Amino acid sequence: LRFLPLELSEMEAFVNQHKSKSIRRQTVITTMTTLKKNLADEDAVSCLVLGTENKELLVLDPEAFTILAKMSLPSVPAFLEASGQFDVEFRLAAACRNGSIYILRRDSKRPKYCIELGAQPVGLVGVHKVLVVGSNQDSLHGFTYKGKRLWTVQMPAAILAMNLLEQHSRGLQAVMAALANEEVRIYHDKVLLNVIRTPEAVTSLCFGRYGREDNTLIMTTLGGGLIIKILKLNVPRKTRLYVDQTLREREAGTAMHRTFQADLYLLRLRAARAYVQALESSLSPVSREPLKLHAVVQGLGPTFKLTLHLQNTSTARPILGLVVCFLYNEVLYALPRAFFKVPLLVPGLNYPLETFVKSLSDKGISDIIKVLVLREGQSTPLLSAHINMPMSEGL
Amino acid sequence: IACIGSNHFYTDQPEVALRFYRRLLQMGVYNCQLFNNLGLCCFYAQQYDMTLTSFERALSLAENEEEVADVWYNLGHVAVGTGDTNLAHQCFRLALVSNNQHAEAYNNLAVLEMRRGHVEQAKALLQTASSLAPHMYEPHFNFATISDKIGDLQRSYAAAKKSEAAFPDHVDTQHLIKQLEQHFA
Amino acid sequence: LEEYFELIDHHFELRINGEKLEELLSERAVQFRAIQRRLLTRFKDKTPAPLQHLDTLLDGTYKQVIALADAVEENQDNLFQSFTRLKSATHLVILLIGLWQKLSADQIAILEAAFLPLQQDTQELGWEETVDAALSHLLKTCLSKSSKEQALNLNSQLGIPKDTSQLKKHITLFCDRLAKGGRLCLS
Amino acid sequence: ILDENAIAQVPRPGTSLKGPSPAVRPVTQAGRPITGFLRPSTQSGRPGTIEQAIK
Amino acid sequence: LEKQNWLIHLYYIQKDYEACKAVIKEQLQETHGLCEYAIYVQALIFRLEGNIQESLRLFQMCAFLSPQCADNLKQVARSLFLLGKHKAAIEVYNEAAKLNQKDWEICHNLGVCYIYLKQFDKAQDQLHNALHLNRHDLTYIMLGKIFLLKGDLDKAIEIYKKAVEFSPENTELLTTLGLLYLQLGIYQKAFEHLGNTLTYDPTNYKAILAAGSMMQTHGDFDVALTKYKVVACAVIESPPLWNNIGMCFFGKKKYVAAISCLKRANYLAPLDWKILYNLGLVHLTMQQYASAFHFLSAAINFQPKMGELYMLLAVALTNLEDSENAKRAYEEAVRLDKCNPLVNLNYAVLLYNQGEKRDALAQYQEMEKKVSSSLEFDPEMVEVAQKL
Amino acid sequence: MFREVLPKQGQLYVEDITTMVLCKPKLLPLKSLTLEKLEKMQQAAQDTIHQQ
Repeated sequence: LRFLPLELSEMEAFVNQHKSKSIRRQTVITTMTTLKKNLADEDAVSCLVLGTENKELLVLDPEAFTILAKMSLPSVPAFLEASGQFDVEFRLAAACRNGSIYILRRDSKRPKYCIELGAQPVGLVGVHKVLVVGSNQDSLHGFTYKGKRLWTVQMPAAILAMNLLEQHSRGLQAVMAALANEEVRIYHDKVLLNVIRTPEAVTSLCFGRYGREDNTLIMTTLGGGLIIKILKLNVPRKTRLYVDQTLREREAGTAMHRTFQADLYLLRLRAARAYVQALESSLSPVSREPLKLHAVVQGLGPTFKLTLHLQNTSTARPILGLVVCFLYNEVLYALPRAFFKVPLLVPGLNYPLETFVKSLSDKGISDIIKVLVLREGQSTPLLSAHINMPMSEGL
Repeated sequence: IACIGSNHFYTDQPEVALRFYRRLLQMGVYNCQLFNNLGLCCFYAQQYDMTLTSFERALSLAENEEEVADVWYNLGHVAVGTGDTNLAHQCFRLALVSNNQHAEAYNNLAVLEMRRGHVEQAKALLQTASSLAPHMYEPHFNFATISDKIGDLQRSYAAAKKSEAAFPDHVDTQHLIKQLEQHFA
Repeated sequence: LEEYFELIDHHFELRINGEKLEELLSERAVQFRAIQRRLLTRFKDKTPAPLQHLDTLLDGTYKQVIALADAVEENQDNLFQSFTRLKSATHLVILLIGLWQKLSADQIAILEAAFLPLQQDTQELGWEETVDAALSHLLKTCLSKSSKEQALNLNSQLGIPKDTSQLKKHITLFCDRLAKGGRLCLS
Repeated sequence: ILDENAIAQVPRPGTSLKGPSPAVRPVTQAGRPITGFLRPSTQSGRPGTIEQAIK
Repeated sequence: LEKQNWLIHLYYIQKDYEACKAVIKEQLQETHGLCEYAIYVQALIFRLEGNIQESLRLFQMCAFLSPQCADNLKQVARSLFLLGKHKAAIEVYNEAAKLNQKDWEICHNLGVCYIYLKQFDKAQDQLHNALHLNRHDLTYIMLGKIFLLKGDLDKAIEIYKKAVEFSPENTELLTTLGLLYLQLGIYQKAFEHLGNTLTYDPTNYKAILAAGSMMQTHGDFDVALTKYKVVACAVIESPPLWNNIGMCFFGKKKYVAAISCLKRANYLAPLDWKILYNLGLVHLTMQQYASAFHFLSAAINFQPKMGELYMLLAVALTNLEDSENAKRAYEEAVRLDKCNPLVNLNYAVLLYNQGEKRDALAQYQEMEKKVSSSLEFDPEMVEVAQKL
Repeated sequence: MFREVLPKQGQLYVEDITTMVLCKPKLLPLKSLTLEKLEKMQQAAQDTIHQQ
């Protein structure tokens, strides 16, 4: 609907002609690998490794276009989707977003999925006999088709795109690598070559030497440069105190039981007493009729910021008519608005309702301040809170 | 004596700590802290005869509103160790009534609420606890757990990550974070 | 619904200007503190040394801080005036909605609670977020039947927005879904 | 915060002032388990900024 | 509109999220929007971080750009489902399905949503569909969860067996099927599947726990103790592990070293009735009778509809100079117990020791109606018989 | 002369279920002598201020 030259607002928004729509398609096919030597027929090259960004590792049939098996071993997005499963009997290799590398072979063959990494393996690299992958945490990645990481770590930093030059099934020539800080890291079969400080690197390059160069001569840069350079347990212990205590318990268990039950009865009595007294004075900042309030004081100096965090705690029911009233000592603290309505409390949101307390006493005097939250048709506070105002540190 | 006694209590040796604190009792020390400590030690060292009278002397000796709240908190711990979650409910609510900014009381009362079934009450109380004391790990972990139980994996992640920030060598927090990061892909 | 939105936008422009002024005052205060610590270090030291015009940088930063403080004061006063005028406007709008449809006393009380939440803005709760949460909830539990919209558009938070378009959309949608025959409730 | 006197800014862990896990022992800060015998010289951790110390 | 679509995918694919974001921002600044893949990948990156709000917003924008795309609607419904809203997630998955009727993800997600909505018929049918389109492990797990929540393991054993039949390397499936075998009488195939799990993962805590439990059940406490030593350091503070270790140490007559572990586990979970019951039982065996009552009363207050709890509380009350409370506790137990003759035999012993000998015969007949392995409950069976 | 028989087998957990954890019992830390003296000297000034 929009031309390349044109922009949204009058070129992708001038669809008063048609404004038609359509349906979906396939995705960005972020791989390509094809079992060759049948391209003269182009149909018995049935491998079409399309690792799409809809996470499917789709393989449409080559020259038949059936895609009978569209199964993907990715289980997630593919970091190293291609250049992976070259078995000579065509066992495809796929890389998971999680970093776990799968071994999904031809027509989604079932093979153990190797998790051969600690970090994310986003560095898969072909080696001319096996499928080279790069360890995420600055570790060289070496591996064969049966899980076993053949190689030990060989890279100081995070590589980005490996390759390999020319040698046989039993063989490997110069197998280079990228770096995160982009240093060329040519690796000899028997030794390392270099570590540079140049601009950035790629996902894929190619040793396209016409005249027998070992080097790739392919360049990728933030700036888009196209390079061609060719350089038993902890079970506790018990002392005499424990055995003496257990002996006392074994010889005087009845008295302990009786006196602990008496103490528990008295404790229930006193706890019920204090709970009833609190209900009377309505001093609980947590108390059908769901609410929860607590007051925080901030700041030294003669002026303190007093923020009441109030919250409706119910499934879905707002509280319309409520109001807050402060009780202070009018000779020590100067509250501008000692009484104010509260907004409609939506269930689940903490409303901070703040005020500015100010100490008036020239001498340091710390006095309590009460807060009462109550309905507008009732006179008994719905709930209350207390705050010990700190010292003034005045002038 | 106090330091070695505390260390003896917390490394699952409450009888040696009870001895170390009975020593201070023998030397005329008469506080609210000492008697609450003696109560914790007596209960956890399994001496049920001298347990609650120590908490009573503590509540008697408390010259504050935070000391009273801590004694009621510990009495609620005694109660929940005895069972009878209603008594512990009352003790935690009284700890709140005494000291409004008592985050452990909020967390434990929310645990008991979710034990009863009231999920929204528990969520609000755990939010209050984690707002008062961010350095604690239990309110964050419990909030993340209940969220993940109902859903809301965003809140579960934001809470489990703060749990890992509070107690970075936890175990259940790690499993929670792994499950969450797995759900995100 | 159109001469009412301009007052809301004026209020929110003043709020955004205040937040910008405050985040600038933060940087000015940090500069002043850094230069003050440098000067204190030069003071505690025994050996004499050129001040290297550190006092001049301190004076400049102090002038900047005083200017920004006066600017924040004037912005607070302007914001308060705008809030009072907005309170009058929303009073009139609730009146005209309670007359434009035969609204009883209950729904008028619900509207007065949702639209008239506070008499002073603060650096943690303002009129916009509060009335937006209240209206989103009132449309969520009463005036909506599609869950897709209930979860996509009708959500409520208490953080200062970056634009007033959601609030205005919700107010127009409220008047609309009242026009079709909707009615308010609580449960 | 506003007074710096320590020579080393990032000294070796184990030579500067600036056990049971939080699953057993209650805590006061990110670490620093609760102590016995409060004394008026206890610092028990330190804030990072004036704002954090105030709030 | 999408000049550099691939580079962004390759940067996001390699878990960069830093250069990918810069390229996204550059592309969007150049194209003034309408890219549909600088917004999509950016929202996926947001979702990878904790944030699931900006991800939802940007997936909304991607759906607005391509109104007739099923994947964008799927992603928006998924961003909803990552929050608590499942009804809206269902109503967006429905639209995502009326544009594509051939994918398993919509059906699996509708199943897991209807699961959170307690609609089990629709969830069950949707997950059956999700299997028929493309069988996945998570669909099997959710179906097993449905059949466990709704009904019985008789419906879950078939599903879990069919699931482990293919792709048998998933530890979750093996371990859950082994657990469900434990839940029933079979102890052999449970051991088979738990060992199958342990071959793959030797240090699997969720499987080591159940294996050690099964071992403890059939004696041989040292093998379970070694199993627990395997995982002790991985989970150093976990109430179930220490409870099982305390029962190990209580098996081989190490009563003090069992009280230690059980009290440690009780401190780390004061609301767990199993540890309270175990503490009560061990303090009964240790003949303390003052603590036993306390812990058994706690475990009663935590799970009151049990028969053995009241039996042990009555045995603690018989030695605490309180026989009337023991009478009423035994009455509670015999009313609340169905298939344990130990309660009846102990109440018969209490009665016969009270000098009655009348209702002791009633409790003996109740026991003999209930009935068989314990060595010491056999003798008292015959001694209270012949002496009555 | 019959002794009540006790079961020799306890209850064993067969799965770890995520349960909400409670905060832990709090040993009230003791005070020094200087701290008590400072608090009492701080409150005595308040008392004399109120008693004038």
